[PDB]
Amino acid sequence: NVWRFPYLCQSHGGGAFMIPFLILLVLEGIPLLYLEFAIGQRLRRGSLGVWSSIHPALKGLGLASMLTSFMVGLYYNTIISWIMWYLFNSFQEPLPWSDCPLNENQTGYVDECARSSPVDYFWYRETLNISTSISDSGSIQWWMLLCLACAWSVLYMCTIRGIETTGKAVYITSTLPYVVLTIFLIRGLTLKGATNGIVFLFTPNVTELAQPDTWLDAGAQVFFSFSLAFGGLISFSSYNSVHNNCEKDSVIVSIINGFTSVYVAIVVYSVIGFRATQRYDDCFSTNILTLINGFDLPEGNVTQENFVDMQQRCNASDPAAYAQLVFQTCDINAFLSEAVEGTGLAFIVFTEAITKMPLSPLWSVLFFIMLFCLGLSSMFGNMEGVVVPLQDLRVIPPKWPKEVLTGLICLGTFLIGFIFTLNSGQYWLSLLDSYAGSIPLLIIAFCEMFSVVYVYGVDRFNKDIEFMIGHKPNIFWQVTWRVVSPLLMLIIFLFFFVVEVSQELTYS
Amino acid sequence: KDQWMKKWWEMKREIVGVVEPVPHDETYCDPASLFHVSNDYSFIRYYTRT
Amino acid sequence: VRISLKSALGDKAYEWNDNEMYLFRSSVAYAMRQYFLKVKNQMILFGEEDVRVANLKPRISFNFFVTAPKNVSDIIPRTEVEKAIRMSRSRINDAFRLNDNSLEFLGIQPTLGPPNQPPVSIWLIVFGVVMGVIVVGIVILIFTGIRDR
Amino acid sequence: VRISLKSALGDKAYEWNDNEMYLFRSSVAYAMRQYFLKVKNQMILFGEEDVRVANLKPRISFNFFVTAPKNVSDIIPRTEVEKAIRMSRSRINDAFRLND
Ligand SMILES: *[C@@H]1O[C@H](CO)[C@@H](O[C@@H]2O[C@H](CO)[C@@H](O)[C@H](O)[C@H]2NC(C)=O)[C@H](O)[C@H]1NC(C)=O
Ligand SMILES: *[C@@H]1O[C@H](CO)[C@@H](O[C@@H]2O[C@H](CO)[C@@H](O)[C@H](O)[C@H]2NC(C)=O)[C@H](O)[C@H]1NC(C)=O
Ligand SMILES: *[C@@H]1O[C@H](CO)[C@@H](O[C@@H]2O[C@H](CO)[C@@H](O)[C@H](O)[C@H]2NC(C)=O)[C@H](O)[C@H]1NC(C)=O
Ligand SMILES: *[C@@H]1O[C@H](CO)[C@@H](O)[C@H](O)[C@H]1NC(C)=O
Ligand SMILES: *[C@@H]1O[C@H](CO)[C@@H](O)[C@H](O)[C@H]1NC(C)=O
Ligand SMILES: *[C@@H]1O[C@H](CO)[C@@H](O)[C@H](O)[C@H]1NC(C)=O
Ligand SMILES: *[C@@H]1O[C@H](CO)[C@@H](O)[C@H](O)[C@H]1NC(C)=O
Ligand code: MET
Repeated sequence: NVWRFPYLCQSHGGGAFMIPFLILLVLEGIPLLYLEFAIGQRLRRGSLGVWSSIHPALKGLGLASMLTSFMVGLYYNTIISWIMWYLFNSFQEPLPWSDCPLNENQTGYVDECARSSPVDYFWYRETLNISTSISDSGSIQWWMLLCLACAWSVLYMCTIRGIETTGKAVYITSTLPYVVLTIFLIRGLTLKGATNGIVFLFTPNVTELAQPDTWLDAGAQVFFSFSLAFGGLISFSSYNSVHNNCEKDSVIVSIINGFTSVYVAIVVYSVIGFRATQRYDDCFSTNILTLINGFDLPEGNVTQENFVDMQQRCNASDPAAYAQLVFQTCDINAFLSEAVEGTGLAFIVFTEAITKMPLSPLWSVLFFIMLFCLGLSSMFGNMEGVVVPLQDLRVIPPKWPKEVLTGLICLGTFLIGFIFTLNSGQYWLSLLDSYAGSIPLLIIAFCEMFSVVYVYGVDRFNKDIEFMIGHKPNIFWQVTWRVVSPLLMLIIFLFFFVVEVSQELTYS
Repeated sequence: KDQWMKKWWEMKREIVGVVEPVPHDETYCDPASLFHVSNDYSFIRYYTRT
Repeated sequence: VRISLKSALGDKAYEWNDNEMYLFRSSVAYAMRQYFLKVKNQMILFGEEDVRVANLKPRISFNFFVTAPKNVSDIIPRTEVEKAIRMSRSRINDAFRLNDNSLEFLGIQPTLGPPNQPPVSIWLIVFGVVMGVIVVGIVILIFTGIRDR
Repeated sequence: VRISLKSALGDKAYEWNDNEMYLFRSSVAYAMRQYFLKVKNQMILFGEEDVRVANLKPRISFNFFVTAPKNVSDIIPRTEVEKAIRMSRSRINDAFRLND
């Protein structure tokens, strides 16, 4: 909601990714979620023992879910690694990414720190040390092995025993972001460039939501904002007592997340707009300066409103001296839709607008602890969803404790996680992110949404939930389970298949 | 009366083709150091006669 | 020279009349006097009438050059005036409350200042303390279990 | 006048040679020029040779007085020099990095 949402919004303009997202939310995020909660409570087993009881040839879902929850967690942890690497570089009064370092010959800045921002020569050359091409990979970059080890150690120190040890970490690290986020919202809306970005978010380019790309992106994002088809919520809803009102919880969670999805878009665009209007004022000041340095006008006569007339008032006085100055061009609504991509949206925008506020060595630490304790929970759930189906497969002799299996999984994934710490490291991450977040999620979701209502019978499930909570579900759940949900899925599927051919595969 | 020397040296450069070797602010009067302008004599008679 | 008063002072910006030109010429004479005493060990009495000024403009710019005390045909070469100014720039700035970007000298650009902040690479000790707390948590929580069994 | 360099600057305290006396006399001439233009609306060209200085000492103290531009027998009364200095004190301080 902070790292993939605004990018997938900006690439599609910014206004065409809020109407489709919400329609797909209200139409698919809620019913499938309620379905999977209800099953997790009825069948009384984990994420694999369920799909192995319904027509036992359907045990594949118990393996596709495990494999995909592993492939996601493979890099959703190195992102946490980068975040805590940034968090370590705070605790110093002059922020490291606020100045360019000088070369061996102390006369000017290093080349690439001068031709670009001072904050891009901390993410692209000091943190990652990116090489020119994906086919070119070099050393191991120890100073990110340190952060990888620290991340995979914090995680294993928090989930040592499944439940009874995620309890307290959930008490702490699932309420902290909901106050730091408000603290940042209050600071964001009172900035200089607010109300110029959050109004850009809500203007729909009507001829953009008529392309299959935006629909496919909304479809693949509404299943990733939740954790449907990951196999994590089945297991969590397979513990509590039987006569529990499975509905209420479902609905409230569905409406507590889809609300915090437009409550983070507001805070992020309230900073993107600020940065854009700042760069715009800088371009305009540079133009004014290039004019007066060239014609010797007083200081306060060329201001932001009488500029065009004053520029016409010189060309008619020194025509040979005027046609030499190289003017810039800069208009708003062109600085907003700029080159902003994931892995570089929460590290290139928020880290340069965090150093232009008083007492920055506090706002930076608060923001990055928010991001860390916002991303840790997710990994809690994912590690539960990968550990549960393993010991339900009799892969380890049952006489061994649970700590040994959690430790083995952590060590294995850490040792595989050396692929993202090379020089050419950000490209591998971009690739895996794109494809493993896009394609398998929606096919698993459709397969389970079909299996539950057409292999288990919908009427059996109906009277089952009736006995559980105490009332048949309203007509809404019926219509959205029987026809609309699978039909929507098919559409998303074909759109993905029509958005893969005829679109070139390029990276930056 | 605060552009006397400015105009004197602008005209000198533009139409005579002669530049001053040291800049002269408004505390000078370079034309008044001529016999004819400090003693109140008309000067056009030297043009037309020629 | 090019001077920008509204940028630096913003408000409280005094007005640039002729007495400011007097003060500027005196500051340049002082800088020259300082340079020909701490480098070349002469003792030359530059005055504010040895600093000639040309092309005054509203933007608050102009040109100047310096001559030996009583010899109008003796121009100090430009590569020495540049060094004298490099040497006394910080006092010439202070006399006017300008700050080295509102008092540019057009061919003399500033560089003074070393960027040698970090003695310790502070992120290392923060990583050390977090590693210590995480390892101590790991052992205490894996020993809680063996105690409870 | 009494000047204390080691107190204010502490370190980095420049040395008070004769060029500093030149700069001080120029600052006082500027202050006088300012006062006889923003109060009395004259235009008088005080120079640094109109500021006479007596009794220099190591403590960095001395006396001074001001005379009209080319008239050695025309001393500006002290109650006007005091007002001109009251008016331009903050710039005279800045030229030297002293702090009142
Ligand atoms: C609104 O969306 C439309 C797409 O429907 C954009 O139109 C495209 O603009 C790009 C500009 O780089 C062209 O290369 C495409 O050929 C255009 N496609 C069509 C179908 O016109 C339009 O640019 C968007 N609005 C703005 C302001 O950019
Ligand atoms: C004024 O300066 C000029 C040069 O700037 C001095 O001229 C020099 O005079 C000596 C002897 O007359 C010659 O050998 C040099 O060649 C001259 N210099 C140049 C550049 O031609 C002149 O001496 C100075 N005035 C006084 C009084 O010393
Ligand atoms: C120099 O200053 C003195 C006073 O400081 C001026 O003397 C005055 O002269 C006029 C006419 O000569 C007398 O009426 C005044 O009484 C004089 N003043 C005093 C205090 O006696 C003198 O005029 C000034 N010099 C010039 C050239 O004007
Ligand atoms: C800096 O100076 C050294 C020695 O003077 C020189 O070898 C080096 O090339 C200079 N730096 C650059 C970028 O040229
Ligand atoms: C960054 O990578 C380059 C390879 O292009 C390598 O030469 C350099 O040593 C790396 N940076 C550091 C600080 O080692
Ligand atoms: C700026 O200067 C021009 C010419 O001196 C003048 O016409 C104009 O009015 C000035 N600006 C303002 C705001 O008065
Ligand atoms: C300046 O004026 C000339 C006419 O003298 C015209 O040809 C030219 O296009 C003008 N330039 C601009 C930028 O308006
Ligand atoms: C292992 S799930 C990764 C993150 C989490 N599922 C989310 O949607 O935020």
